[PDB]
Amino acid sequence: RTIKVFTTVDNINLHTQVVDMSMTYGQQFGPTYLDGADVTKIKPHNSHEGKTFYVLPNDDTLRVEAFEYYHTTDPSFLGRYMSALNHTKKWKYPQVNGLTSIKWADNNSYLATALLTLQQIELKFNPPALQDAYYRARAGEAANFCALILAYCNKTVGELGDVRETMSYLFQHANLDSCKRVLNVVCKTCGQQQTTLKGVEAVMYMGTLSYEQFKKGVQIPCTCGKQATKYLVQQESPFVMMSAPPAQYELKHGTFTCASEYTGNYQCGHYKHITSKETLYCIDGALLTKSSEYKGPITDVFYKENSYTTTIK
Ligand SMILES: Cc1ccc(N2CCN(C)CC2)cc1C(=O)NC1(c2cc(-c3cnn(C)c3)nc3ccccc23)CC1
Ligand SMILES: [Zn+2]
Repeated sequence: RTIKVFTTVDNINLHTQVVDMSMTYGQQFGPTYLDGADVTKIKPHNSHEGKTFYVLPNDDTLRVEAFEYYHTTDPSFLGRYMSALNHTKKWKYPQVNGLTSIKWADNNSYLATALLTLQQIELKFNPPALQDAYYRARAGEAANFCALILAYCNKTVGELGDVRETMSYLFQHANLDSCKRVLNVVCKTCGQQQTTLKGVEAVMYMGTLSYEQFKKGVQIPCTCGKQATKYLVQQESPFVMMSAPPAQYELKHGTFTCASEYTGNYQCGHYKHITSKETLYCIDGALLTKSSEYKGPITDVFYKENSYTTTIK
């Protein structure tokens, strides 16, 4: 009982291997990886026929090099990255409206939306190999950056993803120490409670798409049971990301940087990227659509920032 698959050690040369289905990939090839997953302790599936597997034997110098260059301690990182890279190298990366995008394939709508957003926000990555991949992605060659996004998010090629979760994971690898957010929460029976958030917690919010509604005050539930009002007191970050579950929202030109439109059910839909240039543009992978006004199911909105201070007494 066998299947025929392809193995690779360099992502350039493929070798047809006949694999025995009664043994795991590990006992036949050593550390084996497929589309961003570790298949070492897994027995071959019928679906694996014709697929390309990355083989990466265990070397202690590789593990140490991964900590220094990728900033990871997961011994499967390199193999998951290399195996995902085999697939992301097969994708097309068109320049849509001056930005590097990804032509739709293997449910990568979320990857394209994240990639297009990353080109419009001031960000510097701490892992040296991630920052190098980021520079190359901005210049057009984005296959390595995409494989690293899948690797840092623990995702596989073909598996749908959330743009907000992807951003959350990537921001943990960005230098956001100088980012600061001061919030005040007011409950009629609890009082006022000021909170100071730093790093990723200072640039992301879940509950509303409007940065103006956040500045004015938003209704959140309090630990007492009553409703409280949370509002933005101070903000010191180069950008802000306001997210909420997909809902019909009106995007007015020049009021935001870029946004993520999500159409369809939870974990079933498709992403489109809306960006505010001289007019509103909608980048749907390799497709582009102009428009003066916009209303659709938005789930993420990014705004520009330097320093904000509330005028609320
Ligand atoms: C595409 C995808 C892949 C993967 C994961 N997960 C997220 C949870 N991780 C732990 C595993 C991966 C989610 C989505 C996803 O659908 N995320 C979004 C989303 C959609 C709706 C939604 C849309 N229509 N309807 C009826 C509901 N509700 C939401 C509520 C809260 C938050 C997000 C919601 C569009 C942001
Ligand atoms: Zn309270």
